[PDB]
Amino acid sequence: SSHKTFRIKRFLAKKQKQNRPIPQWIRMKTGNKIRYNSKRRHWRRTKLGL
Amino acid sequence: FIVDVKANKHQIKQAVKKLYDIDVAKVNTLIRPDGEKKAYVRLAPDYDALDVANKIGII
Amino acid sequence: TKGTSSFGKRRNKTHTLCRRCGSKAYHLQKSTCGKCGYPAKRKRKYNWSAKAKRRNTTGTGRMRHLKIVYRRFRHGFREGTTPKPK
Amino acid sequence: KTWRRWHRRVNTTQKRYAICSALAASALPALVMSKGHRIEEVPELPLVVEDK
Amino acid sequence: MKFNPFVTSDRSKNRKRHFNAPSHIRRKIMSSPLSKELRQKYNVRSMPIRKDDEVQVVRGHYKGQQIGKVVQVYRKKYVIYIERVQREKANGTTVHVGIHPSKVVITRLKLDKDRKKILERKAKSRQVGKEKGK
Amino acid sequence: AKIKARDLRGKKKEELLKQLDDLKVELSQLRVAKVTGGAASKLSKIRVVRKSIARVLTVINQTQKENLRKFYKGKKYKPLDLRPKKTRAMRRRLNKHEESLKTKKQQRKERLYPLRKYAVKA
Amino acid sequence: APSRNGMILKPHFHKDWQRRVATWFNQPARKIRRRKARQARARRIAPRPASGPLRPIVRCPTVRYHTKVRAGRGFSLEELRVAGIHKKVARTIGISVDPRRRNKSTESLQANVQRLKEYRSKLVLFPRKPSAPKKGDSSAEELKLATQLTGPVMPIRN
Amino acid sequence: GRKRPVPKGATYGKPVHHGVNQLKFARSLQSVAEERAGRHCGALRVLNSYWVGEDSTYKFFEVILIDPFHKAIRRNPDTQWITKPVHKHREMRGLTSAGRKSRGLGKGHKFHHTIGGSRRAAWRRRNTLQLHRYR
RNA sequence: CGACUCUUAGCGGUGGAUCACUCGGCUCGUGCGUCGAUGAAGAACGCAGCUAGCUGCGAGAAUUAAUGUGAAUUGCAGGACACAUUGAUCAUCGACACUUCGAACGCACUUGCGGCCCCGGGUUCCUCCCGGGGCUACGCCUGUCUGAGCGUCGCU
RNA sequence: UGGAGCCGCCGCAGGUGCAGAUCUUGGUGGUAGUAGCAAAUAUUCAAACGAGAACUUUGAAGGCCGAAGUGGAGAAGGGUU
RNA sequence: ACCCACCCGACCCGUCUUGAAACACGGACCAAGGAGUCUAACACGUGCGCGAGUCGGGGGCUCGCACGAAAGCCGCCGUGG
RNA sequence: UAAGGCUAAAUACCGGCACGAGACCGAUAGUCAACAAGUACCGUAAGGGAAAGUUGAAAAGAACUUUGAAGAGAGAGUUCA
RNA sequence: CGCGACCUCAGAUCAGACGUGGCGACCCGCUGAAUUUAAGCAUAUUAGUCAGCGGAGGAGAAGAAACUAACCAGGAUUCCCUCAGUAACGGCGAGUGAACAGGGAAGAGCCCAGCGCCGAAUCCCCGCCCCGCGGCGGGGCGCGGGACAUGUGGCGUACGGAA
Ligand SMILES: [Mg+2]
Ligand SMILES: [Mg+2]
Ligand SMILES: [Mg+2]
Ligand SMILES: [Mg+2]
Ligand SMILES: [Mg+2]
Ligand SMILES: [Mg+2]
Ligand SMILES: [Mg+2]
Ligand SMILES: [Mg+2]
Ligand SMILES: [Mg+2]
Ligand SMILES: [Mg+2]
Ligand SMILES: [Mg+2]
Ligand SMILES: [Mg+2]
Ligand SMILES: [Mg+2]
Ligand SMILES: [Mg+2]
Ligand SMILES: [Mg+2]
Ligand SMILES: [Mg+2]
Ligand SMILES: [Mg+2]
Ligand SMILES: [Mg+2]
Ligand SMILES: [Mg+2]
Ligand SMILES: [Mg+2]
Ligand SMILES: [Mg+2]
Ligand SMILES: [Mg+2]
Ligand SMILES: [Mg+2]
Ligand SMILES: [Mg+2]
Ligand SMILES: [Mg+2]
Ligand SMILES: [Mg+2]
Ligand SMILES: [Mg+2]
Ligand SMILES: [Mg+2]
Ligand SMILES: [Mg+2]
Ligand SMILES: [Mg+2]
Ligand SMILES: [Mg+2]
Ligand SMILES: [Mg+2]
Ligand SMILES: [Mg+2]
Ligand SMILES: [Mg+2]
Ligand SMILES: [Mg+2]
Ligand SMILES: [Mg+2]
Ligand SMILES: [Mg+2]
Ligand SMILES: [Mg+2]
Ligand SMILES: [Mg+2]
Ligand SMILES: [Mg+2]
Ligand SMILES: [Zn+2]
Repeated sequence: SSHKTFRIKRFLAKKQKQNRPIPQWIRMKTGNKIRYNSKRRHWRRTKLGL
Repeated sequence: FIVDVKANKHQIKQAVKKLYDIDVAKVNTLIRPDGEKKAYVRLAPDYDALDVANKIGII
Repeated sequence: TKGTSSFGKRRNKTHTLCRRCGSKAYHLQKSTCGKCGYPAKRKRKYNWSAKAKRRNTTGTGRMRHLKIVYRRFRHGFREGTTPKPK
Repeated sequence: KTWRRWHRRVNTTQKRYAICSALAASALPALVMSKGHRIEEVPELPLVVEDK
Repeated sequence: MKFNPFVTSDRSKNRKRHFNAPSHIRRKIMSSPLSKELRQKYNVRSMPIRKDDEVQVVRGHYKGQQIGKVVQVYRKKYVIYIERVQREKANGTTVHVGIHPSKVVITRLKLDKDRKKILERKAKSRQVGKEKGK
Repeated sequence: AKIKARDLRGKKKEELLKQLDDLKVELSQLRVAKVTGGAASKLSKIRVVRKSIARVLTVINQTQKENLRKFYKGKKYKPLDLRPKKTRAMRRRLNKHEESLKTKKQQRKERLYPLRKYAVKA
Repeated sequence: APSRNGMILKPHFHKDWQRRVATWFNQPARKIRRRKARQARARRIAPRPASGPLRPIVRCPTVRYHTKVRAGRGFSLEELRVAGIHKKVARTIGISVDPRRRNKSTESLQANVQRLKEYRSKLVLFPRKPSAPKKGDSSAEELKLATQLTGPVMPIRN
Repeated sequence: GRKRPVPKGATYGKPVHHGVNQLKFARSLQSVAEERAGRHCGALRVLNSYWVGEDSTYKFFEVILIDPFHKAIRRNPDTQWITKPVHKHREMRGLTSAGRKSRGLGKGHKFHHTIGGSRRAAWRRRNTLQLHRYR
């Protein structure tokens, strides 16, 4: 909005940190079932806890 | 710098002075959209920033 | 007009993040939740939504105090002692 | 359901009658052999032994 | 049979117990027999295998009478790597092939103090049981 | 290189602080070095220094709190920290002496009419 | 709808009864638990009868039962008074005492005095300390039995 | 008495339940009195109450309360039963002399409902299909 | 023969049935039967050398101490350590620690405004200013201090 | 073909045999390379990059929005665009 | 039993209906799923045991239950039905 | 013998901690959930709520040569496959 | 126009304590439907059942007769078997529906007020010493405070009790 509270800004920050894709060294771990992050949120489609 | 989010400019100023034996003109904080309070810290004109920068490691 | 054009003017919000339960259900005008009833001293739970009841029972969260109490009890609520040292 | 009638209760004489019937045919080599038991070389069929 | 009414004899329970076993418990699981030679000497059937014992592989492809030194113990993978027990990958690089500890025999132990005290404890219990049986 | 709990126990209070400070300094430089690449060899230390820092701080708090409960062991009113936390309810049980207070009437009863060990058929 | 002959019968399954069905899969586990707990209680009350205390003989009420006789709840005060056992003590030697029992007929009274008399004969009161004062029996009748009495103590047989 | 809290009349339902005016609470006023004294002084543990008068509009009562954690109560053995945590909120559970009376329990033919612990418990006993193993 | 269409079979696709597995459920039983103002449950936000999620933890943050264990952890790095030494790694967990909301407590929910005591810079108690620390919810009981009343008396 | 368990007989037990329920869940056709990719006048030439250009970029031309704008800035909302 | 030919026969199933190939509804195709269960009470029939009796519950005595939460036994054997 | 009070035990236990078992289910079943599930996702909100198990004994997961901008191939190799 | 008793009331960031929310399978107190059945429906039934509110404990509640009975009498409470689908209720329709006895599981009984006697013989908090201190207790010593005669403590409570 460009007029944020601090509460909201911090919320957004964490959401922004969560988006990154898996580190590829994770795929090489021993008992690995994970191939892709599957919790990736694109701003244009799917619109936050808000 | 990156600074702890709870800090006042007063605290930062006092920290910067304490750690690096330095002295500050002014501190000028903001908050990164990421979460880490950044701090621009103007040193007083008796001091050169590149000289301290070399002391602390960065360049 | 009742539909698509009127979805146009959903410019402003009813609820926000409640600060007890965390849900986006704190109604700003009422200044209550409607999930935990925030200002209300006691938590809101109802016996009709057994599914809702289960979604934030105890187990659910960290149980950061309660999980070490269970351990403490097990071995006997001993306090202020150590094992025999080396 | 759990309260399906699982257990089944039998008259006591009848239970005894069965147990007498089984004993009586633990004699009878035919009935023992037919029940599969290789009892070919055993010396006597109601096989009783010392009590050491 | 097992009569103790607090043990389990339940496939799912035993396997879960096994695969989700914690390091120190895996140490015990990953044990391996002594050579008849040592079996005579120490009065011990078998020992928890360790980083640099000398060892024969008894079964498999690498089954052989050579005595390779242990290389590492991958307790996560329930396996030990052994000196010349290895295979050339596509691009020439050698790769230490895993052998399960139980399909191996310890010819030479790596004796530290603690390993010494372990062997003293196992031998003593064995001889107590022989005295009780006699 | 290794900072153990072992040795720190005996050390003087001012000496423990200097050590913490000197680790806090060493942590700073590694954090600086993590930004500027540094080297894997440096970026190990950062974990080590952190835990040694904790090892120091821990020893200090254990020493401060041991001394503190020496100081109150005897006094009736003592800080809530130093009072024994068991479980809310368990800190409202009857006192251990208070729940075996017999009424004089009940005591007299136990004196006059004690349950006797007896058997039958002889 | 009823079809040609049968009891015009009323079952009571109109409430939500399946919400209150009470299964009995316990019962074996229960039966054991009682039994352990029973054997423990014996062992605690070491030479004392496992039974409990001695209890009076008593006739049932009503024309129906009338002829039969059970164990009652406890011996009346008159019965203790006549036997000559102090009521407060009688509890301490394993004699049940109720005090709410009247005593109408003298045939039921003298029988119940006789009971207590007989009890007091065949009772082995141990002394408080191993050093032996009055009342407490001889070490002969003590060594020869610190034995429990299995079953109800001096059982009533109609 | 107790008028039925429903808007206007509008106890929508079968005209058995249409009543709103002439109907009467289960507990007594004296119990309500205790319950309120109990509510207010949470630490305090309601022992018992008595009557001190009545206007048309009000009744008056006098609820005896006790600190369970005052040493003089704690150390006196004859009272120290109230300091036990089963006796928290007697009045709320229907356990003072007053609130006992509504429960409808006494020995003898004039009761039977409440021939287990309480009214609810007897119903419970009487409406259990005991379903035995062998039947 | 030609193309196309139909039928059958071979082989290949599409698709994921079947079968075989099962660190999950469902049911019955046993023992115990323990949360919280000494701050619960729950929520939030944090914390990894490279880590997003799940988990684990709390600015001592994938954990500190202690005790038991006795060489690993391991996706890769890097390292430590002398694994003839309180000693890697797990387990236990009694010592220590435990950010912010939350019954939730200085008053407010902006994360805004405060009061009162002490400490360091600031002064040289000059109050300011900055930083740190400790108090500052409501209700209620036992006492304590200060009181109020043409409430009931006494002496003056 | 497949690659790890499975069956006959005598008894017992059952969540035991499908074509349909505008049945449920999943999959696949014909329809079909069909309908369709038509609101608001407009594109053209050369070059560059490049494996590759109707669509990118640069230059040149021709056009439109025509300051109640297809321009220049905010509010709310989004939340890194 | 695969394909083709020819002669004769031959309307599409399910269903409700007096009457369905119907211009009556459901049904593009395939896979898997999918509906007379269990408890209680009664009655009659049948099988077994005992028989003017019969009965087993409930309880108890025998075990840490590996198989047992079985099996066995009870002046409780009959309070009682 | 009411209008005052306390009291263990046999009794209950689809929540909790910790175990044991099964003539149960075997991935459209069994819990919504065998998996980063009360997750993703939807809804202003109360609330709603999925799908999704399996290379192999071992990663030995295809070095190298060659065609192509590449995805894709052709040979070669690993594997008992 | 004072000073002093008490009574009733305030205020303290006064000293020291407690209560607040959670969980909710089981438990205690209230509150309380309507689908439904009756082949319609209104009483009845569904049901003192779901939802609603309150408060607990490891269990809760109950409990030591203002009881049963009508016998040659039993003798607190809870639980099971039975009583019994019985007595009874009921548009006497649908439907509903206990208790005593009897046999078991268990078994345990007690205390006040009052009435009276006893120099309040009682209690709480201070402060000093010795022990003990991670369930704040013992013993001693203080003209150290207060509660209390508008009644604390010992004896005693119907099974009788006192002298
Ligand atoms: Mg959008
Ligand atoms: Mg007394
Ligand atoms: Mg008995
Ligand atoms: Mg009605
Ligand atoms: Mg009355
Ligand atoms: Mg074909
Ligand atoms: Mg599938
Ligand atoms: Mg296989
Ligand atoms: Mg089945
Ligand atoms: Mg089909
Ligand atoms: Mg076209
Ligand atoms: Mg712009
Ligand atoms: Mg019809
Ligand atoms: Mg017709
Ligand atoms: Mg037809
Ligand atoms: Mg026609
Ligand atoms: Mg039709
Ligand atoms: Mg159709
Ligand atoms: Mg099928
Ligand atoms: Mg018949
Ligand atoms: Mg009571
Ligand atoms: Mg699946
Ligand atoms: Mg599947
Ligand atoms: Mg499923
Ligand atoms: Mg499958
Ligand atoms: Mg598959
Ligand atoms: Mg499959
Ligand atoms: Mg194959
Ligand atoms: Mg509460
Ligand atoms: Mg009707
Ligand atoms: Mg009808
Ligand atoms: Mg109607
Ligand atoms: Mg009713
Ligand atoms: Mg309810
Ligand atoms: Mg109770
Ligand atoms: Mg009474
Ligand atoms: Mg009775
Ligand atoms: Mg009958
Ligand atoms: Mg009724
Ligand atoms: Mg008196
Ligand atoms: Zn909320």
